[PDB]
Amino acid sequence: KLSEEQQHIIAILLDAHHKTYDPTYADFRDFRPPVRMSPLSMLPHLADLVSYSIQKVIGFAKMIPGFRDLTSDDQIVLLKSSAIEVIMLRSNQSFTMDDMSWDCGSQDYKYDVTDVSKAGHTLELIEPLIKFQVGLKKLNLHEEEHVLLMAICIVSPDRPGVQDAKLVEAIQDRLSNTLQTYIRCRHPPPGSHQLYAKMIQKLADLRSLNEEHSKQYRSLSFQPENSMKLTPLVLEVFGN
Amino acid sequence: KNHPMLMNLLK
Ligand SMILES: C=C1[C@H](O)CC(=C/C=C2\CCC[C@]3(C)[C@@H]([C@H](C)C(=O)/C=C/C=C/C)CC[C@@H]23)C[C@H]1O
Repeated sequence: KLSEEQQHIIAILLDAHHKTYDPTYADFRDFRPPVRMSPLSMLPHLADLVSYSIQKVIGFAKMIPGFRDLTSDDQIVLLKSSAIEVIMLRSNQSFTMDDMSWDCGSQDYKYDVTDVSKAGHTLELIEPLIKFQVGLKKLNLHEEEHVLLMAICIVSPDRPGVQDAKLVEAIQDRLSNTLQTYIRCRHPPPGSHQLYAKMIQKLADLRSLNEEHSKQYRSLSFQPENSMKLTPLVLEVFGN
Repeated sequence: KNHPMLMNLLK
């Protein structure tokens, strides 16, 4: 029951992800070095990771079918609101259940709760974020499902400042329908059971996560010296 | 709306 257009969409999203997500993490050498010794010692390194990750997310978004039809202003508002959420989603691929940390192929680039804390973020974001990663990890999505969830997250009609809500909604619905149809046709029970609903529930968790991130960003960002450590893209996207 | 870097990357 999976249409040719739907398989097309999946092929494109997979490729787009492959182009935007490097499982070697080779580019991490370019970031300011991580410092675990010290308040905000990880802030420069993780600010660079985030900023880099924002770029990669933008490049994935552009590849999504129908995203280009949207106005530039609509494209900007969608990316601005979703950026953090997609980064949290995409981060699942580095996240490991064994040690509860994000493992990027090296001990230096292996990030735990204390490293995140060293970035200036409270347990109020981090505890629910780790839970999110565990629950997402538990789902064991196919890669196809992962890429589709990211795309559906970016193209959301209810994001603040959207103008063409009717059009953003039409794009999303095609991707949602593609996902629903994929699970049914390609995803075997029992893992399939309630999988779409569970994935949609992850999008709601991401909104909460986003909201908290904003608050902690606003506090951290509010002091000038901490804001100095950030990148210019981070300042623009997350607000100056 | 004052997002030059984002607009450029988007383009
Ligand atoms: C290419 C990848 C993803 O884009 C991302 C990766 C990890 C994401 C992490 C691991 C460390 C904690 C982070 C960075 C969270 C915190 C709350 C965060 O946003 C940091 C902000 C720091 C600002 C200075 C959000 C995503 C979290 C590594 C890799 O899989």
